[PDB]
Amino acid sequence: MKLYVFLVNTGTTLTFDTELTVQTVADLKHAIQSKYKIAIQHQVLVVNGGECMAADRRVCTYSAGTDTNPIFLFNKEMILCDRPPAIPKTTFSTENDMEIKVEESLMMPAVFHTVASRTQLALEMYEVAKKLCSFCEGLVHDEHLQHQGWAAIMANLEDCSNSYQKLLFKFESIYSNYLQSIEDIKLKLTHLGTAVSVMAKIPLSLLDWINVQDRPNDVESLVRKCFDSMSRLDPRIIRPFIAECRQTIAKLDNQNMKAIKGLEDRLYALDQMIASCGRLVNEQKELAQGFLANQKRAENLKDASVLPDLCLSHANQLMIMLQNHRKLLDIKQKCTTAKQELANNLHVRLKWCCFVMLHADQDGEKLQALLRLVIELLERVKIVEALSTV
Amino acid sequence: YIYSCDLDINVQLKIGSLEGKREQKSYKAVLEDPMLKFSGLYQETCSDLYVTCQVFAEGKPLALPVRTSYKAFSTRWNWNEWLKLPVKYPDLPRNAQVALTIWDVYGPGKAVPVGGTTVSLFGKYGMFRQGMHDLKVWPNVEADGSEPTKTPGRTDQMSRLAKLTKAHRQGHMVKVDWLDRLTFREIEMINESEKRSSNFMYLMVEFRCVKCDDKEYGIVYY
Amino acid sequence: NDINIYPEYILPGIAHLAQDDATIVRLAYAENIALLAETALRFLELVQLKNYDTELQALHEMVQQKVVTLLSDPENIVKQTLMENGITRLCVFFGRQKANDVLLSHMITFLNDKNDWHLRGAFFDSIVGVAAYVGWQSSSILKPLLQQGLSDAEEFVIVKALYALTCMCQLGLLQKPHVYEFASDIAPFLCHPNLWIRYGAVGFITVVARQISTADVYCKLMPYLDPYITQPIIQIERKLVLLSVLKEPVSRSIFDYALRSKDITSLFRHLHMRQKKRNGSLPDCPPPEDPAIAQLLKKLLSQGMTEEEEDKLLALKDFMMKSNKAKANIVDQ
Amino acid sequence: MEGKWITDQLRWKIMSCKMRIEQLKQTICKGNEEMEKNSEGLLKTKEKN
Amino acid sequence: QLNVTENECQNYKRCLEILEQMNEDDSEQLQMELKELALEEERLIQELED
Repeated sequence: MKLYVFLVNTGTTLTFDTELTVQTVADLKHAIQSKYKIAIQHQVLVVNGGECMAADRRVCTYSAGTDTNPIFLFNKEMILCDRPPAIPKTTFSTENDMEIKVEESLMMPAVFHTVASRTQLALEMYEVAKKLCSFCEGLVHDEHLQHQGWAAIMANLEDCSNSYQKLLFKFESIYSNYLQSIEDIKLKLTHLGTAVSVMAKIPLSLLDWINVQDRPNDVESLVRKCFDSMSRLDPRIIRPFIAECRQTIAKLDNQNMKAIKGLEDRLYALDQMIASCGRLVNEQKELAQGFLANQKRAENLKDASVLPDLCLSHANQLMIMLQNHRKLLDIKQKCTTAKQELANNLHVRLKWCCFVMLHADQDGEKLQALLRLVIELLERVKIVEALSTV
Repeated sequence: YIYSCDLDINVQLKIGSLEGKREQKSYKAVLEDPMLKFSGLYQETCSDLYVTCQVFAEGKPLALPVRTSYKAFSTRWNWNEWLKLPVKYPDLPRNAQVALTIWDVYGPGKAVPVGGTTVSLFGKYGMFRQGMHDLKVWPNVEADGSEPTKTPGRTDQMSRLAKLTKAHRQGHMVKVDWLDRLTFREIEMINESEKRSSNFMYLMVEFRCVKCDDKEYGIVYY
Repeated sequence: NDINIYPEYILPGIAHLAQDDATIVRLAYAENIALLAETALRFLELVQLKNYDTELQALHEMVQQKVVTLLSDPENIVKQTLMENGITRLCVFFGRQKANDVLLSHMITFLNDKNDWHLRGAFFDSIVGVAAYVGWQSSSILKPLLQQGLSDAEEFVIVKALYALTCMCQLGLLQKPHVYEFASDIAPFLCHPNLWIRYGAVGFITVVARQISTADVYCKLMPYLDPYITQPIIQIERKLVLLSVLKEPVSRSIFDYALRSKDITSLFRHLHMRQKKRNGSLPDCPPPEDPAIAQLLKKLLSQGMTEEEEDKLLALKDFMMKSNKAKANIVDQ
Repeated sequence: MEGKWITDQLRWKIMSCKMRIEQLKQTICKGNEEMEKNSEGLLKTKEKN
Repeated sequence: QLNVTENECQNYKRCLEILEQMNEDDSEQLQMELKELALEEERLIQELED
């Protein structure tokens, strides 16, 4: 079992050998860096419908990494920069030779005594056409794999959103009832002024523990704590921050991005086109086999098959089939470009969610602060009520 | 006269105006893209730009694209400023070539420098110049700095006038003063012919005299 | 033997000779050290593929520490130049885990005398780059850096500021508050008479229009945008048309000669009163320091002082007062 | 946002047409000035000749 | 929960009016602006050519 991985950031075919299957967790990252053109610092990969891979757990822990259930990869800088997913397709030397040969064959005239070379070229063309149809089938698979990486991205969005919503809505709703609890806190602040007066009036075994607790919670620090707690506790500070958190959520909430077009609806047409290309390759192979049978027929034709124009007919059929195949090669290259096309089309919603993520990352620093604040509120209520009783 | 080794001081100078006018306004290229109109010259009574200047020893970079500070040339490109390039005196002194550019918007999407030329830091014989060396412009093109510099800035009728003026002012004139007056008068006619000459871009490059002998000191690499 | 000597000797030699007076030598040392770290990294990867990762973690830590130690050089100009040139994914050795952590402090230490304000714009760009993987929550920590850069000396540094502005609008993560803040601030700065500054502002404006985009653009900026747009005719996704909509930038020279003055601060209050005259009830002229204030006021008014000026004038004039206090303190040296 | 993009496109088109007219006018003015200077120099030289 | 719903809806409604139809009015401006500026640009090109 060799690792199967598609850079969900590209949703593109960049697999791994089993050689990295059992290596360290950072081994997959370094493989994407070296084998794939995907560095480490600005990169990411997580489990679709699961957690982002930790530094210890193996892939199968979240069972994935297969040719049909691989892991999803994301280049951090990819969205970090505008970077409409680059499709700087590797040297088309294969495609360039295919184009040159197809042009020659179309310009290739009828063959008289050149039937052997024509059949050799036709067989080479059929084999190359089959190889290209297979490459394009793998491309359509990598398109479905970009779709799977998009599913993984939606899952990761949902997950991170659930964590953020947990923390945020927790602090928020807690303050929601804390409103009346805020009146209780106001009564407690009256009692706090009273306790300040008492402490002024009370200069200085359980008492030992209380005083020890007093050492790291000095009087001025506690007074400043209450004051700032109220001030930033300005209810608007939440309700406006409430609108803020809702906005971060929404920024995450780009419904149309996921429901792009029913990506399966177009992936079905893509698969049908791949099937048509495979059928064309099979027809080309059938025509090459017919060409071999026709070479046999021409050899045996010295006596019983003396009808004329056989070599010319063979050359013409070869040229016609070559033109037909080159035609599909056009759609093949069009899909090669549509790779980067849909790549940028996705990178759009990608950046949408990612910017929502960074803004909600500031929001989550604020939400950790809000936790700390609500904690301060309640825990101080209890412990500082005790300490202020004096 | 001085050897370059001891100083090794960083590069600094003063700013001067380029003789070449912005008649390079890409009339057809203007007819193509809307950005260019955003050109500082395109929209101002004159043209300021973002200066870029560097020195390369026969094409090897040796400094940074020095840019002057915010100054006004959109109404008059008269440059009265100083600049300190990032090249040490001894730094790549051999074959060093003063290449530069000025960044001004070739368009709203085309704001950058498109003017460059290259000239040796020292002279054709090795003496460094700390005095103004007006440069030959290469408009719509930037400097290269290579020893085979593609946009010569510094090393004929105008050449004869300049060389004769330099020789005379060196103290190479006889007690017959009348010629010097007529000398300048006829240099006036030669310069008039040169100015009537058109289809050329130029720039006045004012190398800042160094307060070491306090002149446009002639330094030789060693 | 090669695998073993790769890190050991590579770092050994790189350091032993690293100590050198030439600041350019040190900057080259930094760029080459980045190359050599990539080298040792590939060496470790090849060893792993050929023959655990804990050594890799130690090496990456050493890489980040080396980046920082290089940042320790006194030739701050050297550091700024080397970073701005190489990019080197900003040493790509500590990221938000530590790149924010130590990098924020390291850049902040740069907050010394602003002689090379061009270096200030360079540092703004460098911060924007560090924003790539260090600012998700410290983005606001840059917002204070945003104000500091607003305190920058160079108006070319100001164009670099608008650049890094758009750059963060891409990066983000502290925008909404600072977002509307910049929108309002630029609103008066809209007719800013700095061709570099004006164009880079229109560009950062289109970049923000992408970043926040949405109807948020209309409400937040388009009101701030109204301060400049002569007509609502522009592709806000574009800066050239956007500026085309905006009114022609005012004569920066006129305010600069006005700026050239000293007591304009009270003259600033007088200008505010005049604006209130424009929209308010001030009919009279108070008894200011009559000679200079009155002379400049009449020169400007007769010059063609139009209605739209006073507001953005006062905004960028508070900005001026800032920059002018800056200049006065720079006179200390 | 969609309508804003469409309107930005059209209005920037109108504005770019105006701006292009303006830049063409500026170039024509520069050319006319150069032509006048050349004509003056030519007249002086022709008289001397 | 309703509070967060409002925290989003109030902001959403804020710009809804702020999305002023002024540019919507500017939309018809192109119709008159477009052909006239085309003729003007053609004339300017011819003048620059001469």
